[PDB]
Amino acid sequence: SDFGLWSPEQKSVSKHKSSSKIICCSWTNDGQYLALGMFNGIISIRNKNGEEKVKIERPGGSLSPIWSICWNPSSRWESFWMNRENEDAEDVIVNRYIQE
Amino acid sequence: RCQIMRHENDQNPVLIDTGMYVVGIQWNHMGSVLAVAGFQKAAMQDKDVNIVQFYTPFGEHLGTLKVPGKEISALSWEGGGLKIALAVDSFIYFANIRPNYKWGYCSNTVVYAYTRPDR
Repeated sequence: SDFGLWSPEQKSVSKHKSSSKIICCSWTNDGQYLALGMFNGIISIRNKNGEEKVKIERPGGSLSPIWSICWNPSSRWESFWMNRENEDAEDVIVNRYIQE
Repeated sequence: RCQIMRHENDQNPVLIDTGMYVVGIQWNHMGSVLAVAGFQKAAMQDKDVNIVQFYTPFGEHLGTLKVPGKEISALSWEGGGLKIALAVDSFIYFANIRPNYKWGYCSNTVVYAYTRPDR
């Protein structure tokens, strides 16, 4: 029922609500919308803050569960993060919890 | 400090310490030279001298040009890349500049080479 967005090492998570079982999820190629597919045969489109902007229903509804979806990689952003040569990593004593 | 990237989130860019107080930077029209305008503390004085330092895109130092006046304010290349205008203390100087072209002459053929907009 619920999908839990958060950005790196902030102290909280947006446990935001859904109409239906949320089977599969995929970010837009520019990062600005998270699109969700539902067991109810609907795909819906949510912005990076979690507001819902667009819906499509497959004619038949829950007859046709959406078991996976994928945004096409074909835009300028695919080389973004394709230039790294960092030689070291983060390290921590013991595993923490993130609240709410 | 200066930093030259391949794209807006290149996390392994070219790193440069110019060793001077920088006021501004400009590529030449062909993108083959970066000019850096600034001033450096003079070697025997509590006084600053105006300099332009020229760099390759890969951060190798091509040369240094001094200019007379209180401060260099700003920097800009001619559209042909054969002059650079230096705004300094109510004057504009113009440095002539003689490119190190990829060229040579052999048996009454001239060989000249250039980068292209479309290759």
